[PDB]
Parts: sequence; structure tokens; C-alpha cells
Amino acid sequence: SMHLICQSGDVLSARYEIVDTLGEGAFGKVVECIDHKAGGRHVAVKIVKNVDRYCEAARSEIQVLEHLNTTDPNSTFRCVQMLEWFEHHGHICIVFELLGLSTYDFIKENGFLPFRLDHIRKMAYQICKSVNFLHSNKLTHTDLKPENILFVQSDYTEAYNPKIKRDERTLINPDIKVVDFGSATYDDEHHSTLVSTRHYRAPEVILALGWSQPCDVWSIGCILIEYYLGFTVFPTHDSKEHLAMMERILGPLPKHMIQKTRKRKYFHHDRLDWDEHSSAGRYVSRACKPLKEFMLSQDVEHERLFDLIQKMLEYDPAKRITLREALKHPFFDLLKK
Ligand SMILES: Nc1ncnc2c1c(I)cn2[C@@H]1O[C@H](CO)[C@@H](O)[C@H]1O
Repeated sequence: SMHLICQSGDVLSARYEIVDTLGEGAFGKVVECIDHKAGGRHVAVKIVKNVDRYCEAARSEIQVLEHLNTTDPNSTFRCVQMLEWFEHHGHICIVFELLGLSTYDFIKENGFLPFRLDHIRKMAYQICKSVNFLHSNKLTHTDLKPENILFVQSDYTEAYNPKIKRDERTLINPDIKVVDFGSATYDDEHHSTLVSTRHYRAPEVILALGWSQPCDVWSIGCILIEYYLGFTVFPTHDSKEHLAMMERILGPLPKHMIQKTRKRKYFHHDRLDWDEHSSAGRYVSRACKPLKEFMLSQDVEHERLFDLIQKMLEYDPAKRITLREALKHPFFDLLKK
């Protein structure tokens, strides 16, 4: 059991002393450690469950990272640096540079308040650039979400905010890196139709129409909205409900995608088989609404962000904006000189 080897004070590989837990996922956990063979430098160690599927994903992640960290040794494109890996009591352990809080945890610890728009702009730009780098190297991440975007330094300043009537944390440096390459898939590898359920899943994934780089762009759209609102606009883990939410926010799915899907169960006469008047249906109607109605201001920068988000949430992955195009969107003009 992981609990036997992941506690504060334990030593891994005769080297890494566990300080505390940084975070957890399906795979196991990530712990901060003091590296006694590198002068006491603190690092992050990802301790992977001794379970086939996660061992496999960990081996894949290692191969992806060897490739990315070799192609981009200075982390210009902001993928986390893997320092090494080892085994410990049958657990794969991957050692990474220590980063700050995930963008998820920062939001959580700031009372679910959104990020300020200028930070959203910088972070969005970096995410697009980082993931575009992956896209340039024939990779799709597939598991982009706020937990997998981390601040390089999550240090903040804190003031009372009269407008919200609560104390607010403001981030000092919004620079990020992307983590978790355990699902990342190369173009020449099999893109399994089977993908497991998230808030950040693209419609082509849910409908098993095949996926590739565009599914990442969808996820990034979901992320940006969450950064803007402080909460997710797809809070479900049921697929059909997810599709009903999409329809409420973005309009009906394209007929041609509905026609092509193997997932006939969701539909009836090429319309989503969804009772709006069920208790779940009434929840979807009242919680979800057309995308633009989530805007907190009509100011032009808000309108620019939402225009980009809308393009990232194009249903048809063949028509969805690419990250290469996203990087030229007007929302990013303020970052250029
Ligand atoms: N290198 C790192 N430095 C600091 N924290 C890290 C990492 C990595 I790799 C992951 N995490 C934390 O663990 C959570 C699940 O991966 C993430 O969501 C995050 O909270």
C-alpha cells in the first residue's frame, strides 16, 4: 500500500526525504522531498500506484518527458522538467523540479475567486504556447485541466477588497508550466476510442468520433472559462448530462457528428435523448446558459477573451481554432510590443 511508503520523514531511494504531500491523482500522489544527494534541494516526487494501468502510464510519461526535456532543455515551452526516476518498493517514482500550487489549488485557496483578466491573458498565452509545442511534436496531451497547470511560483500579496467584501490573494508572478504527461499520445500511437470521463472532454471524445490535437484546444477553452469565473461550467461526470450542458451553453450539436457517432444511446431521432423536465434537466437549464451570458463585463478585453473561448469550444474539431492561430488572436495583442 502507498500509505506505507509516502509519509513525512520517509526516505526514498536512500536520497529523497519526504516533507509533505503536494497533491494526489488517480495515479497516486506527488510529494515534496529534500534531495540529500543534491545539496538539500527540494524536489517533487510522483509516487505511482503499483497497479498495471498506472505503471504503464508512468512508463509512457517518462518516455514523453525524455523527448520533450531533450528537445527543449531550457523549458522555453514550459513543460515540467523531469530530473530522474526510480523504483521504490515496487512503485515507480518520478522526480520533477518543484513547482508551486496548481492553478486549481490557487483558486480553491483564494475562496474560488477567479483570476484577474491580465493574469488570465498571460497564463492563457503560456498554456497555448506550451501545448502548441506539444502539437508541433506530434503529441496530444489529452488531460489538460487546472490541476495540471502549475505556477512556477505561487507566492501572492493579500488585501481586503471592498468590492467583494472579503480578503483577496493576488498572484505576484503568473508564469506557469504544464504537467502530467501520463496520457499524452503520439500521432503514430493508437488513439483509443476508450477515454475516461472528465469536465474537460471534447465532444468528439464523448461521441467516440476519434480525436487528436483539437481535443486539447477544447480543454483549454474550458480551462480559460474556469479561470474567468472561478468555477466550471460543466460540473458533471455523466456523459449525457455533459452533452445537455454543452447544448445549453453552445447550442445544438452538429447533425453530422450526431449521425456519425457509434454512441447511439445518447440520441433519439438525431436529437439528444434528454428530458429537460426531469430533476437533472431542470438543474442543467438553471445552471447552464448561453456562453456569452457568463461575461462579467462588456468591456472589449472581455469580449476578446470570450471570442477566443467560443472558437476553442467549436463543436467540430475540424473547424476548431488551432493553437497556432489562437496565439495570434487579438486577446493577446496587449502582450506584444
Ligand atoms: N512538479 C510538481 N511540483 C509541485 N506540485 C506538483 C508537481 C507535480 I509533477 C504535481 N504536483 C501536484 O500534484 C497534483 C497531481 O499531480 C498537481 O495537481 C499538483 O498539485
